[PDB]
This record gives sequence, structure tokens and C-alpha cells, in this order.
Amino acid sequence: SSSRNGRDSAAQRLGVKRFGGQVVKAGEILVRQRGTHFHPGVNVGRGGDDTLFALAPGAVEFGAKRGRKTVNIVPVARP
Amino acid sequence: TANIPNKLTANVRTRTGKGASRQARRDGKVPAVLYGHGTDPQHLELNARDFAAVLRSHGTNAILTLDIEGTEQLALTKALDVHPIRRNIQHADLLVVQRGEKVTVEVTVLVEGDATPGTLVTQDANTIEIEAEALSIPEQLTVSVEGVEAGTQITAGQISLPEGVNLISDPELLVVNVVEAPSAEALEEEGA
Amino acid sequence: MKTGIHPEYVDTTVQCGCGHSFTTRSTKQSGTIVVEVCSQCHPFYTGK
Amino acid sequence: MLIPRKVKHRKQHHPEQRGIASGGTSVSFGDYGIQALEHAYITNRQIESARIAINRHIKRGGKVWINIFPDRPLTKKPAETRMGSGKGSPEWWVANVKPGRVLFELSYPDEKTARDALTRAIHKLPIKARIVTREE
Amino acid sequence: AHKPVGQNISEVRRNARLRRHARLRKKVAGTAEVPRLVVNRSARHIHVQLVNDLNGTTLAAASSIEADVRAIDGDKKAHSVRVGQLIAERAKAAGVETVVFDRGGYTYGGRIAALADAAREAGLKF
Amino acid sequence: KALPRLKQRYREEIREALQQEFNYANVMQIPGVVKVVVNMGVGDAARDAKLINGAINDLALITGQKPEVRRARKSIAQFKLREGMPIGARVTLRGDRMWEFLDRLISIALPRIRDFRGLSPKQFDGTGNYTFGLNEQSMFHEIDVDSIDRPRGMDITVVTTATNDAEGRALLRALGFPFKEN
Amino acid sequence: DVRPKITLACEVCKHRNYITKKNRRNDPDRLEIKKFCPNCGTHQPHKES
RNA sequence: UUUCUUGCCGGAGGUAGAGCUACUGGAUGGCCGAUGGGCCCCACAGGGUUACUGACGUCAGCCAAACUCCGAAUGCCGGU
RNA sequence: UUGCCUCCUAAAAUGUAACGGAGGCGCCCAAAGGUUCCCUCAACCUGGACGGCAAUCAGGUGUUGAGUGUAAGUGCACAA
Ligand SMILES: [Mg+2]
Ligand SMILES: [Mg+2]
Ligand SMILES: [Mg+2]
Ligand SMILES: [Mg+2]
Ligand SMILES: [Mg+2]
Ligand SMILES: [Mg+2]
Ligand SMILES: [Mg+2]
Ligand SMILES: [Mg+2]
Ligand SMILES: [Mg+2]
Ligand SMILES: [Mg+2]
Ligand SMILES: [Mg+2]
Ligand SMILES: [Mg+2]
Ligand SMILES: [Mg+2]
Ligand SMILES: [Mg+2]
Ligand SMILES: [Mg+2]
Ligand SMILES: [Mg+2]
Ligand SMILES: [Mg+2]
Ligand SMILES: [Mg+2]
Ligand SMILES: [Mg+2]
Ligand SMILES: [Mg+2]
Ligand SMILES: [Mg+2]
Ligand SMILES: [Mg+2]
Ligand SMILES: [Mg+2]
Ligand SMILES: [Zn+2]
Ligand SMILES: [Zn+2]
Repeated sequence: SSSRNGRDSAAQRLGVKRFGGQVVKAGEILVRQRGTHFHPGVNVGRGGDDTLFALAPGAVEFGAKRGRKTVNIVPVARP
Repeated sequence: TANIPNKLTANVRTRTGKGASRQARRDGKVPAVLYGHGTDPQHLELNARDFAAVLRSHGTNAILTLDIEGTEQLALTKALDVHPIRRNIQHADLLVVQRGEKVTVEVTVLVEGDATPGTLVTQDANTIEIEAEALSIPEQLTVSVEGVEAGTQITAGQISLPEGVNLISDPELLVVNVVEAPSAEALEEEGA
Repeated sequence: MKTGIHPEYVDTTVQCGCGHSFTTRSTKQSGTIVVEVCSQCHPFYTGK
Repeated sequence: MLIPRKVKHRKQHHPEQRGIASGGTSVSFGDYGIQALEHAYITNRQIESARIAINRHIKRGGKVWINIFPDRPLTKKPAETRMGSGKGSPEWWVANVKPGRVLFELSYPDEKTARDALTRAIHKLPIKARIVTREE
Repeated sequence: AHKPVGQNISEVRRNARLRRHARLRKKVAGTAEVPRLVVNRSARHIHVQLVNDLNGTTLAAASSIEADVRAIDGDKKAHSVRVGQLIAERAKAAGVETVVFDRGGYTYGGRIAALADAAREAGLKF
Repeated sequence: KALPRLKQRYREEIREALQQEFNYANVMQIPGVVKVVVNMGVGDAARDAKLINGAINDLALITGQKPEVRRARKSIAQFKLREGMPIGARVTLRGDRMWEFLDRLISIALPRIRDFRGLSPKQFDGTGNYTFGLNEQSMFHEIDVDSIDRPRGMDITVVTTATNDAEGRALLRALGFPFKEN
Repeated sequence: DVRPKITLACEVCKHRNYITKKNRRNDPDRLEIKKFCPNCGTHQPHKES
């Protein structure tokens, strides 16, 4: 007459936060995730909870490097 | 034993798509594609009625003589996409072929004759792969059952294969297995 | 070859009972052995 | 009755019962078969009745292949109860059938007896089916 | 015919060396201003390249197969120090004084350490 | 200035023997022995942790090197065996200690068998890595008899560069190993 | 408690700088580690209070 | 005009579909044939005979919200 | 039943309800934290006294099927 379940946790709002070709500031976090689904690419660092962030200003762009999806920051030219 | 190619007419599909295919299929026509070493996938509508008629007369595996706008080509049926329910042929695949050309194919195997009465004959593989020329392709080949002894297996390696044709399947593929007819106290004992 | 952890190992003189002389090395602190049945004594070794 | 020995999850959603059978639409084991024409939930009750019907009709020697398996459980909450208090306990088993899928297949010497046993089976099913032969 | 069945020590040495090299490489790399000083070593010779990994190019290089280095009657450490000073001079000519040391998957020491310290004293800060 | 004798006789006559009766294209294909491994698999020390002490002592005296203690890298319910428990002791011998131990075994200890009837020629693992056991540590004269406490068997493995049992057996016989003649 | 809260104090100035936890079943004695003392200005031993 | 629409461009997905010898589970019928089953000569050695049960494997056809070797349309983020 | 965490529902961004479907948490580890270096498992075949498929030894096959304190998911063999 009772359900032995009915509990869940809060949604953590994970996922890609900046997509390809998007200009970011240095320090912006770019994708929140659990494991390493996206590996840190060139000029992109990885946080303690596996959060990828940008170590330099530029444009986001994804890639594959030896069978590993990677995220990179590309230096846009100064006008 | 050369098999005479069957003469169909075809004409190049003006424009492609699911709408075009549905319309053509609605006008009693089959969309098909030529390919092979002709290196040109050529999109051809052909008469549905004549296609079905020649497939009845000479099975799935039969050479055709396609008349493409006057040009004359030899073709061989590679595959037929058929609806599971309405059973109409939807699409056809046509390798281009010429004389003296070995080609791999799958030929139906129809058990012929009556068996010994106390047991039933049952085929596991109805089709056997053979390597054979374009014209010399057998539409069907038979396997012998004439009062077998008690239950025994038959494989592709002991079939009377035609001349000019070569077995492709591994010889130890079972085709027809005579299995003892279930008794009264054995038939309803399986299935639950 | 560690410093001293292994057991003592020196050259040893081994003499058979039937007259064979073996020039060997073992861990015998003495370094001297005499054996009465050897490779030339057993019936299986030399067929006797 | 046909019951799976275990299912990873014992309370699933109702099987989506749309589309045409893509897999399992040909007669391969025996020579004659029963091939479906409507979406339904063929329970193991229907399958057992149909199989016994075929066996009763042929009754001598011939192979019946039930190439569908009832392994999807439909639950039912106990009677006289209101809505709520969670999902019920599973208490019948089902195969999800699409129009196109050969349900039963038969191997038997003659023609008419085989056809009659197949239609005897068909009458026990909640759908329209048709007898289909080993050839195009 | 005599088909061999085992694995040879050459294979294990070569690929274990490559694995150690790659593990190392996960953490060092070469730019134009701070290139990478990668080292090979064999039973006869020691080799060095000065790499800009942004391109996969080599900026300077040396080995113990040159005329002068083969002119030394000394020890393998002597060849190592000669190679170190030569590659330091070639790097300084190329316009660079900072570098990262890629030891190449060999343990740091022996002749590799001699080479590295020769380059260190010779003008290359690493 | 000094070499083991049995290695000397090996190089001197066994190399030509193996070459001339196995006919290798490359003189380096002429096989040889590579290593030996002595393992006392104690195992029952799951309760008596003190028996491995005599194990390692007697194995050290016979082999000349101190065994690494081999623990158990699995947890199993039956044998009262937990992960990380010392179960066996092994020493590998290569080079001069190699040859000298082979001397101490085959010229001395293996004769000391009571009821000796040879060692089976079918004792190879498909490629000529010959491994045999026994059940008494008292065939080694490095240990006195009464000084023992329990009857223990070793585990003697000779690992060679044979391609198959033919090279392995030809080598072991050429080294002077009294097999069983089946 | 078995993993209680503990405090660490510098020996040379007796200021309580850090609070941590440790198991009393496994670390019965006072825990001492070289920590950083903000007013001593350098790393000093710190002992459990 | 930053809004919104349409075209083009740069993205990240795991849904519909499909597939499963690509995993985790279910699951149909064959095939060979164990180990373990029984018996003979007669030992509880050893050997073979036998509805054996028939590991594994393999052939063909399948199934899944919490399966995925795969995999859209739309929507979404940005630019133009 | 009431707070937290993980998955499916949840319709490929995020978010998404029900007395919907399944489980965990209220800790633990002074190393199970930091760094430096080194290594590759599980399973399977073959050869070995106890020792049996199974315990430790040796040879081979083995790219991930093992393991990751602890649920589940995302990860990790470049190794976490
Ligand atoms: Mg969640
Ligand atoms: Mg961290
Ligand atoms: Mg943390
Ligand atoms: Mg749906
Ligand atoms: Mg189908
Ligand atoms: Mg499918
Ligand atoms: Mg009906
Ligand atoms: Mg080997
Ligand atoms: Mg402690
Ligand atoms: Mg736009
Ligand atoms: Mg786009
Ligand atoms: Mg994409
Ligand atoms: Mg998902
Ligand atoms: Mg689906
Ligand atoms: Mg499952
Ligand atoms: Mg899905
Ligand atoms: Mg979503
Ligand atoms: Mg959506
Ligand atoms: Mg809502
Ligand atoms: Mg709870
Ligand atoms: Mg750790
Ligand atoms: Mg540490
Ligand atoms: Mg191994
Ligand atoms: Zn003697
Ligand atoms: Zn202080």
C-alpha cells in the first residue's frame, strides 16, 4: 500500500556551457561533467570536479585527438 | 547450360526521392539502381508487372537485358527490397555483368522426392552460396531424399552441384536434416 | 648483489665416494663435502 | 506456459505498439507459418492455447516453432482499490506483436491439414493473421 | 624453418621505453622560446634534438657520431659532456637559452645526467 | 680468471651438439638454458605463519640467495586465506649461481633420491620450459637430516629458449639430466 | 566518537592554528605534524591539544 | 534593434529508428561434443558402447524505459 | 513519506510532475592526502608434491571483459 521508493536528488545542471566558435573570457568554465567526457585541450584547463575552463581568451572549438574528445581555446586576432 | 537473359525496358529516373519513388511505385513501376564495375550508379525505373513476371519465371537470380534509352546492358539481380505486408517489390539492385564473369550468388535449395515414412525431413538452410558465371547461374538446385535410413544430416559438400559452378559456403553447413517423426507421446511434450 | 643480506657463499671442494672430484661453490661455511653416491654411482646414472 | 526465468526489471512501461515489424518477418524454420497483421499483446495464455490447438489438429508428427517469446510483464493493481499507492505487482506476460511478424511456424508433410491447423491456431489469437508459405 | 615462439628482450625494451617516454611527454613540451631537449641513448651513441613541438621540427641536434666526438679517447661520460657542450653551443647560436629536458624514457643518471649537467654549466638553464 | 665448470662443458660440446643435430641457420638459434626458479609453495601457512621461516632458510641455504616472500593476491573463503598473506617463497637463479645450483642439484641432490626412477620426458609446457617437483627437502646435503622439522618439496623450473620439447629435451639430456626413458 | 575533532597548536608559540579529524582507534597518541604558523612566519611542528 | 523571422556557417548531444559476433540481460530451433551418467571386459587403472544430462563453441531468426558498435528530423547555443 | 546523493521516466541543450520505477547517505582513510619514479590486469590454454577449476611457480594467449574505500552514473589501460 506504500511505495518503497520516491526519492531523487537535485539536478546538477551539467553539460556544455560554451559551444564551438564562441568567444570567452580567460577563466570562463566551458563544460560541467562528471568523469572526463571532454578532455582538456590546448589552452584549456580542468577543475577539481572535472570542470573544463578556459586558460586564455579566445573562441571555443572542439576536436578529437587520438580518440579523445577535447575542447580548445583559439586566439582570435586583435582588431 | 547457358540461361537466356530476359529482355526488359527501363528509363532513367528524372528526379529522386521518397516522393518520386512512391509516385513511380504507384504507376506500376519499380525503382532500381544499376551498379557493378560499370562504376556508374544509374537510377532506373522499370515495369513492375514485367519485373514480377520475370522474377516468377526465373527466380530472384536471373540475368536481364536492360534497354537504357537504346543502349544495351546485361544486368543481374543483386537484391530486392520488398514490403513485409503488401509483398510488392519496392526496389531492385542490378550489378552490371558480362560474359565469362564469375560471380558469387545464393541459390535456393528445394528438397525433392519423398522420404522414408517414419520420420520427417526438415531444411535448416534453404539457400546455398555458389560461385558461377553470369549466364550459367542455376535458379535452383535439388537435394536427394529417397528413403533415407534413420535420422542423418546433409551438408552442402555432398550435393550434386552443377557443372561450371563452385560451392562458396563452407562444406559443413547443414541443409536438410531428417529427424525422427515425433511419437504420440513425444509431439506435445515440447513448447512450454 | 646486495651488501650482506644473502647467506654466506664460498667456493667448496666436493669429493665423491667412488673417486670423483667436484670443484664447486656452495653456502657451506666449511667449504668441504664428501658424497658416497654421486653421478657415477647410481645404477640409473651409469647403468649399473 | 512460457515465462522468463528472470527479468532485470519486473515493472516496465507498456511496450510501444506502433510501426511495422522490421525484424522477424520471414518463415525460416518450417515450411508454413502464421504471420501477423495487427498490433497486440500476445500473452502466454494465447500462445499455449494456439500451440495445443496445432498439436491437437496435426497430432502425428511435425514441428511447431513458437518464434515469439512472452517476456514483457503487464502488471495489475489489486481489485477494489483506488488510484495511487504505486504501481502494481506483475501478473501476466506478453509478447509485443507488430503487423508483419511471423508468430508460429509449422513443418508438416501435406498441405490442407497444415493449413487447417494453422487456422485453428489463428482463431485463438486476439489479432488477424494469415498463413504464409516458405516461398515468395 | 625454426619458428620462434617467445618475445624478445628487444621488443620489451623498445616499447617499455616508448611508454615511459609518452608518460613523460604528458607533462613536458616545446615552444619556440623554451624548446624541448629530447635525448636518445644506445649502447654506442647518445643523441639529442632541440624540438619545437608546435611544429614537430628540430632546431638543433647533436650525437656522439660526429668527427670530434669520435675523436675523444675518453669515456662515455666524456662523449656525453662533449655532446652537451656542442648542443648548448648550437642552441645558443640558434638564439635560445631556456629549455625543458626530455630524458627520453631512460632513468635520469649516468651518461644522460652527465650530458644534462654539461649543458647546464655550458649556458642552458634547465 | 675463473668460470663455472658445467657452463664450460656446455659451451664446449653441447653447443656443437645442438647445432649439428638441430641444424640452425643462425648460430645464435642454437638454444640454451636461461634461468631456474625454485619455488617452495607453502600455502598451508594460512594458519602457521612460522613455517615459511624454515622455508626461506632452507631454500636460502640450498640456492644461495634470500627468497622474496610471495603473498596471496586473492581473497578466498575456503582455505582461510586473505589477501596479503605470505603463501610461498621463490628464488630465481641466473649466471654463475645458476650453474652452481644446477650442479648442487643434478650431480648431488637428485642422486640422493630414495626410490629414484627418473624424471618423465613429457614434463614440458609445450615449448620446452621444464618444471618438476618433489616432496622432501632432505635430498640437499646443504641441510642436515635431523635439523629439518617438516617434509617439504621444492619447485624446480628450468626456463630455456627452446621452441618446443625437442630442443628442451635435447638440451636437458645434453646437460646431463637423467630423464625417465619411456 | 571514534573520529573526533582535534586541534593542532604550535609548540613555539602555543597558538591553535588548525582543526582536523583523526581516528582514536588508529591514532591513540597525540597527532603531531609540521604545519604552517602564521605568526611564527614559518613551518613549525604542531601537536594535538 | 540589442528583440523576432528566414537563409548560410560553427557546435554538443544519445531521443525516434536500428543493431546486437559491440556490452549487460532475456530468448527460439538446429549442429558437434564434452565434463559429469550408466554399462562390458570386470578393479574405483585403462579402454570403449549407450535416450545419457548434453560446459564451451557454432549456424540461422529475434527482444529491452533504466542495453548501445551505431544513429537522425526537430529543438538548443553562438556567429553572420 | 518529509533533508541529501545516483540512475530511468525526461520526448539527443538545461530544466520537468505522480503515494512513478530502482538503489544509497548521515561515513571512512594519517594514509586510502601531496609529490617522484616504476608496472599492467581479469579470464583462458599448457607444465608442476601436497594443492582438488581453483592457493603460490613457469611459458603463452590476453586492450580492458579486472580494479577503482563506499550507491549509481560519467570516467580512467596515456591510466584515475
Ligand atoms: Mg540526478
Ligand atoms: Mg583533484
Ligand atoms: Mg574535494
Ligand atoms: Mg517512445
Ligand atoms: Mg524482421
Ligand atoms: Mg531489430
Ligand atoms: Mg483470430
Ligand atoms: Mg620463453
Ligand atoms: Mg597509523
Ligand atoms: Mg540567424
Ligand atoms: Mg548548423
Ligand atoms: Mg554531432
Ligand atoms: Mg541517456
Ligand atoms: Mg526503439
Ligand atoms: Mg537486462
Ligand atoms: Mg534507448
Ligand atoms: Mg535532457
Ligand atoms: Mg528535449
Ligand atoms: Mg513541472
Ligand atoms: Mg532510506
Ligand atoms: Mg588515491
Ligand atoms: Mg602520498
Ligand atoms: Mg601469466
Ligand atoms: Zn659417489
Ligand atoms: Zn607558532
